[PDB]
Amino acid sequence: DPVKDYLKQIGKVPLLNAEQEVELAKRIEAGLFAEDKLANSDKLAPKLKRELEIIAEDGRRAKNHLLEANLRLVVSLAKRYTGRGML
DNA sequence: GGCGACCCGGCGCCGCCTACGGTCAGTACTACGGGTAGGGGGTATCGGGCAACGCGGCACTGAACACCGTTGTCATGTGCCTTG
Repeated sequence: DPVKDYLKQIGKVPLLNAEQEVELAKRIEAGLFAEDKLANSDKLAPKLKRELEIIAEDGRRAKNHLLEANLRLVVSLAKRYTGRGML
């Protein structure tokens, strides 16, 4: 029962291709640099800090895009490795 | 619109003790890295075997006194003989 609901929760999400995934990774590194700059104790402009924060949030969104995409692969591997004592 | 069915869920039960019962289940890997409980030797502290040194009864060096016992001792008193 619950696994059916989790597979439903996976539902339909956009699968990832080479161009989409590499663009997402580019946004990820952009956001990582943005939060790096934010974490620096040096004073930064307020609007600049908000720009860095929003790109970091967009990178987080990209992260969840990758994870929600590859839930299907990880459950495939789980099927490969299940039935040996753990749930 | 509340009844009504019906439909389903949902549970809940189905009686009391007694002898023994036979077994087995599939698809990573290396690699490092720390860090240890175990292997060692050497040292400080506590835990055993022979004498220790008390006591006590009495016992003796008997010594030195004490307790009767004794024959020492004797200046001093009766009895006979000689003279007033």
